[PDB]
Amino acid sequence: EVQLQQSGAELVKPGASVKLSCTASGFNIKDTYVHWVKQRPEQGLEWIGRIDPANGYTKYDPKFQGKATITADTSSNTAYLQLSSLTSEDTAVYYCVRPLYDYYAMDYWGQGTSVTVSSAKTTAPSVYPLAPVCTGSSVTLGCLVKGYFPEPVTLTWNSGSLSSGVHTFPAVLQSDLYTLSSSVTVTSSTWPSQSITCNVAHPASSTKVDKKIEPR
Amino acid sequence: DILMTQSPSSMSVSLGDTVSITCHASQGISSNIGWLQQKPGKSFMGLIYYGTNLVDGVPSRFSGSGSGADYSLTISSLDSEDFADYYCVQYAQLPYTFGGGTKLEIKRADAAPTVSIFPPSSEQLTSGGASVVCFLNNFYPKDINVKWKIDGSERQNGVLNSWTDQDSKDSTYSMSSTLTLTKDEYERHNSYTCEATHKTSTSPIVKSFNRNEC
Amino acid sequence: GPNICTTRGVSSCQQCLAVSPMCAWCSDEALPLGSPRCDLKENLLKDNCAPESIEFPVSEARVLEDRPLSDKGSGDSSQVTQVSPQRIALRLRPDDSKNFSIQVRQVEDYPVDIYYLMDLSYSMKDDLWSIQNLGTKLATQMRKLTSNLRIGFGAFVDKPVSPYMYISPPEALENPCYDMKTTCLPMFGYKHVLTLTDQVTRFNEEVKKQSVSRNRDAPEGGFDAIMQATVCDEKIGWRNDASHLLVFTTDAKTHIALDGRLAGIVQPNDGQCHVGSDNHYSASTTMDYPSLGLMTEKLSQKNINLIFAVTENVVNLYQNYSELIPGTTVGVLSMDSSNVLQLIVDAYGKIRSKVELEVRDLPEELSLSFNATCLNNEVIPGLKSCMGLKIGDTVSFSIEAKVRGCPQEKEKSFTIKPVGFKDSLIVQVTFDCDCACQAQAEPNSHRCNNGNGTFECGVCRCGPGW
Amino acid sequence: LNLDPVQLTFYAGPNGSQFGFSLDFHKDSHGRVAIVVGAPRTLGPSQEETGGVFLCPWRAEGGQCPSLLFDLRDETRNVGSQTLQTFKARQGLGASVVSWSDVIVACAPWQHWNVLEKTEEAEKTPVGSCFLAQPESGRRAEYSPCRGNTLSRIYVENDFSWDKRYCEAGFSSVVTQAGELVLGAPGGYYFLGLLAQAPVADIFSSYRPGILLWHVSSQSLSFDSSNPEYFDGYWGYSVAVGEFDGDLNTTEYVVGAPTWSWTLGAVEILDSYYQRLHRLRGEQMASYFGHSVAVTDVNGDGRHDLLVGAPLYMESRADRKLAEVGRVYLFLQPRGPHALGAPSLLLTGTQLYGRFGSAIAPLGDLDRDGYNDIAVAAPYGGPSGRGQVLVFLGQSEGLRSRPSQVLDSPFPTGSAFGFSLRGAVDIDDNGYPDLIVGAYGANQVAVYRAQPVV
Ligand SMILES: *[C@@H]1O[C@H](CO)[C@@H](O[C@@H]2O[C@H](CO)[C@@H](O[C@@H]3O[C@H](CO[C@H]4O[C@H](CO)[C@@H](O)[C@H](O)[C@@H]4O)[C@@H](O)[C@H](O[C@H]4O[C@H](CO)[C@@H](O)[C@H](O)[C@@H]4O)[C@@H]3O)[C@H](O)[C@H]2NC(C)=O)[C@H](O)[C@H]1NC(C)=O
Ligand SMILES: *[C@@H]1O[C@H](CO)[C@@H](O[C@@H]2O[C@H](CO)[C@@H](O)[C@H](O)[C@H]2NC(C)=O)[C@H](O)[C@H]1NC(C)=O
Ligand SMILES: *[C@@H]1O[C@H](CO)[C@@H](O)[C@H](O)[C@H]1NC(C)=O
Ligand SMILES: [Ca+2]
Ligand SMILES: [Ca+2]
Ligand SMILES: [Ca+2]
Ligand SMILES: [Ca+2]
Ligand SMILES: [Ca+2]
Ligand SMILES: [Ca+2]
Ligand SMILES: [Cl-]
Ligand SMILES: [Mg+2]
Repeated sequence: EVQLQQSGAELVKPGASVKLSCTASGFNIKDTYVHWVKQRPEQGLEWIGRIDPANGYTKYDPKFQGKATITADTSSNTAYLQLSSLTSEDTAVYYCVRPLYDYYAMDYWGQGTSVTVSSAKTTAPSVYPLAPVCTGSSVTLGCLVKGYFPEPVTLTWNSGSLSSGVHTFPAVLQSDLYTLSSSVTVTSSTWPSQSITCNVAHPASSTKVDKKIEPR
Repeated sequence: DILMTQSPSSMSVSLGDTVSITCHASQGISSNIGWLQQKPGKSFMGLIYYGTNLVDGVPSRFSGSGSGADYSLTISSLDSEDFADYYCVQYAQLPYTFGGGTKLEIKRADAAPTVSIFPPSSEQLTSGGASVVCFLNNFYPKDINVKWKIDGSERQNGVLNSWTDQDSKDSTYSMSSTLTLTKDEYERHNSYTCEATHKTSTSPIVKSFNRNEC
Repeated sequence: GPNICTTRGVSSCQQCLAVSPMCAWCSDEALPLGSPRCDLKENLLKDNCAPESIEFPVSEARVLEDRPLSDKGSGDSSQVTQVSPQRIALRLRPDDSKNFSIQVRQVEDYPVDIYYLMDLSYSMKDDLWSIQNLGTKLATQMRKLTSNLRIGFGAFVDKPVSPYMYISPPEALENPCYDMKTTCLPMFGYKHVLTLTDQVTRFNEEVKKQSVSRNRDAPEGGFDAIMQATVCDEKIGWRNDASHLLVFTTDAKTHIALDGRLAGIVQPNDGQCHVGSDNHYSASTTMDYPSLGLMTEKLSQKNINLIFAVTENVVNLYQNYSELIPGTTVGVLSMDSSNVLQLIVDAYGKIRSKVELEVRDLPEELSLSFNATCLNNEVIPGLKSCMGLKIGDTVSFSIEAKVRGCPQEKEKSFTIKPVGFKDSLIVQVTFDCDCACQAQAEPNSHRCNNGNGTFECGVCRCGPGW
Repeated sequence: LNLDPVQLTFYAGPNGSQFGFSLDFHKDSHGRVAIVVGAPRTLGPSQEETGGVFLCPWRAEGGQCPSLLFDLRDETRNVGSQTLQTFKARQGLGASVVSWSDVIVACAPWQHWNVLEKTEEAEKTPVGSCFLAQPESGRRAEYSPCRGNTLSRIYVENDFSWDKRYCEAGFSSVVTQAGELVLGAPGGYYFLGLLAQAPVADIFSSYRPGILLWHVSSQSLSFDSSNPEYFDGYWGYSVAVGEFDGDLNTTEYVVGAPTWSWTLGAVEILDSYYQRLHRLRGEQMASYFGHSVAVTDVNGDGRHDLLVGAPLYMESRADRKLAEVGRVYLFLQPRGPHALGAPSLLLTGTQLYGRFGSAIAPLGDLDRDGYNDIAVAAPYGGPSGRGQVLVFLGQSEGLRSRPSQVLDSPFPTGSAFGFSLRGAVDIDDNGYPDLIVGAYGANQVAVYRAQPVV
């Protein structure tokens, strides 16, 4: 069965260079063109270029001329995408692609490699409890995680105990650092009746702090 | 380069519907077009190649058609698994170019958001920072506007928004808005408010508190 | 005493002669009952047998035409003689044998045709340059050997058809060298350029206007060209009375019969001339390359001596083809044909260094044997060919004919001819198996069982129907 | 021995079409035998020769046959900033045909192809192409493994390596019992010759109309070479399959290369990865040893033997002279792992230019004595030069050295009677396998029915 297995997420600094890999599984990488595609949430999908691993001949979108270098080693059934003089805007997910039957098509995709270019140092998050202000039948608490790097973090309530009725929002980049928050909802009779704690783990800095929510 | 204008950018539909995504190219591409599918937080799967040809393994409820510069993907009788992103791609010319994408979303009855405001934590304040958080939970549809007011006047700087993907249980969306000020600046004022503007009401849902007061 | 002639107890004059070539028959009336009439001629006369009633044929051989060998092949319109005698009469009685002689001369100053057949694919461009003076230079050297030289020129590349020929873009049809930085001719199969002539500057000047073409695959279409240069007699201009040298120059392998299918051509070569007034081989795109056997047949039929003049890289190849086409010569051609003159002169020498007898229309019941005298009166038995000869040399062969029994037809003739030679010896054979006295036999003779029989040669033979 | 030369059956195609150039027996899903006939000069739509294929139902009286229709239109595809082109004029569709299961494969070895890109091009060349049909369902597919999209300048810059532009894929063809199509392509790799293999199933499932350049991933092609012995060898001029390594799970390929080694000629036996197991060398240059090959067990020991045709072999005759007559070589396969040796038997033609050995057809067991038999064609043989097919019977020691039966062409001079032959199939269900003989020069096919031994 045809599978393209790409290397793991990369985490590099601006101005540096990185080389991604795409390894054929269940087939000979030399059989077809191999393309590279860039994806960003805003800009969407962009074709970088292709290579014919049988002979090494490449094509590129002129936009990527300079930054992107596509190569292949038929020996290790692998194709590479080297990026140079990295920049914030090079932050995106990268996929390798090959056709099924049509020589020119784009049918099979690797799982994708995440790339993040930053100067941010490994910073531990600041965890702040969010108690409401000085009434109804339902109550909502929160937890704010601020200024950490790099991603990701795990967030739970009462150590996975309280699960239903919870919203943890996608982290967002704030001045080279990330910020995330989570909300939880229950009945008035539950809180402050029952102790609710916020469990945040940041493996990168190997920190697992936990803030209990206290009323005002 | 050839421009690929894919429409619509999103659609709210339901299990069983028959829906069509269109793609228009800036010049004839004689069926040299592919259709792709990206499931939430996963990689891509090929659906169609050369205009009308199913990729091996793809169910026949998917069909591709069109010619010249106009093409369509059609999905007959939507299945739960079919709610995802779809993209067209042309390969008539290098460089290959892609459509803007289309997201299929679950349709449901409108629902006003549950707003909640939270003043800065003691800890944060003692560290020198001040973040006012505002949650807008479980609403539909997804289109919503949040406005921050300090002492009655709108504030735009220092605001940080975050949205979740449609929920798996109730098919609603939630949003998180955070206003960050310096401790010093936070104390120059008293009233903090966030207004939620949604189609479920002509009046913005308002929530606020007064510093010091409680 | 008694011999096989008498002991055999024959019944007729004819049966007598057939016993042995030494037997004779007596047709005399006055012969004792007990005395046999089939015995040695000496015994019959010894027994008072009328000399005129003795039947005893003797195998003989007399020359009918015996022109002398020419000293020069110049002059005349070929009243030249190179085989002697030219005709003889041969008489043989049953089972007998007779011997005769033949002289063969490699005559001096014999006319020569040289048709130069040239590969003009692109790698021969330099070659074209270096032979622009060949016509006159060759005339100078050949003048030493002959005073009747004619020369001519033809050229080949390959079948102008895909995939041998480039067929795109359209510009490539008009100029195959377009994607290089030059111009060359559109592809051609074979073209005749200069009919054999004694005006050698015509050769220099035609050659100076020739140019190369270009094609895709290495083997070339030269065998098509050998065939046409061979069977288009009138157009090439070969002369009846002259040595024919066909000089084939190439630096590459060659296409052969059954290769044509790669161009969709399956029609076997018909060995016929297909060069018309436009001087191009018009069946090139519709007829397969010729086989070695067909080439051999036509070359031999038109008395053409084929010379493979090829480069070191394919000399072994052509030497091997040469062994499958007897009479062919191979010489090593330099990469620019700068040595082709001496190659031609040496080939001519080698061609006329051999005499090899050949027999045609030999009756089943005749067998021949040969003793050759080459070099210096040294007899070489069981041999019918001489080698290492020089122009002007003369050789001879002693020949013996042996007849088995007596054939139904009493007169047959056959030919002895050296390979490649115009002249030959015609042997007219007469089988002497009958008796003269038979021509005056007596059917239903009163003497023979009351007319039941026939009286011939002095005895009674049963008549027809008995 | 027992083919009936009195009551023949004749099928006929259009004048000038070369109907009979190739043929095969075809069995429909029900086991009903028909005859598929290639006619590589049949006129197309533009009144231009493109070739065509016919599928002849069996009838004692023969007659005309319906067409097996294939798309005869030139195709163009602008894609990837290139222009892909097929050219079907004079492609010779039906220059080879073969049947396997309920599928028919008909090839057009001279189909041309080109790729344009701005002012550059691949060059318009005969890559050849094969068409596949499943008559009962109407399914169609194509296979053209030498098509490429590399531009001319790249081949020049890379010294013409892996140059498949002049393949003529389909020039010869055969299908393994397991359904792998194997194509001979004598022009492959700048006229060395190559083989291309792919399962029929994968050819159908990977093909779609209009694509023109597509991947058949399970396909396998042979290799280029720098050894001059192979140059212009036309390796793949003929092809066949059989069992020659003693292991019944592998199928071995037999490949004719009639101009191998400066026209000495050769036949090679290979494993399915194109690794060479044996090589038989021609006996005489230009004899076209390898023009045809046949595989059949003739001496009843269960081991496949090999026959090789050299139709231009010149036999030695009186007075140091040579007569082109053609020759067939039989090689008996020895017990267990060992080399095929010298030939076990040489069969030599008698008629000058007759081309004895131009085709060789296994007959199965014609006279039913337990040994398999063959027919050899001499398309210009016979006392009148009109063509002969000669039957030789198998026996414990190989083959009989003298023909048991001779079939003289029933057609006029020039028919090429015997140029194509096929046997070993019982078409009239009488329990004896029969013989079909193509005479493309007369646009006809003759069927000889085997009868009980007299
Ligand atoms: C033109 O024609 C010539 C003559 O036929 C060809 O030359 C022959 O080529 C063959 C194939 O290469 C050679 O065959 C080899 O013979 C060797 C022994 O021969 C010796 O003795 C002869 C006596 O005449 C000498 O000439 C020669 O130099 C040797 O000393 C064997 O040892 C070889 O066996 C090996 O290869 C064969 C396969 O070919 C295997 O079966 C064996 O197991 C082993 O591996 C071989 O058989 C032959 O020697 C050559 N003869 C001559 C006289 O040179 C040319 O090739 C041909 N050229 C062209 C372009 O057509
Ligand atoms: C060729 O030469 C041979 C000798 O090698 C001749 O044969 C001999 O002929 C003489 C004639 O008197 C006999 O006595 C010998 O017995 C023969 N010897 C043999 C048989 O070798 C022969 O005559 C010559 N043939 C021709 C045609 O001249
Ligand atoms: C035949 O041979 C004899 C010698 O045995 C010779 O004298 C005679 O001249 C020869 N016959 C002819 C006609 O040459
Ligand atoms: Ca040269
Ligand atoms: Ca050539
Ligand atoms: Ca096997
Ligand atoms: Ca056997
Ligand atoms: Ca038998
Ligand atoms: Ca039958
Ligand atoms: Cl050239
Ligand atoms: Mg050349």
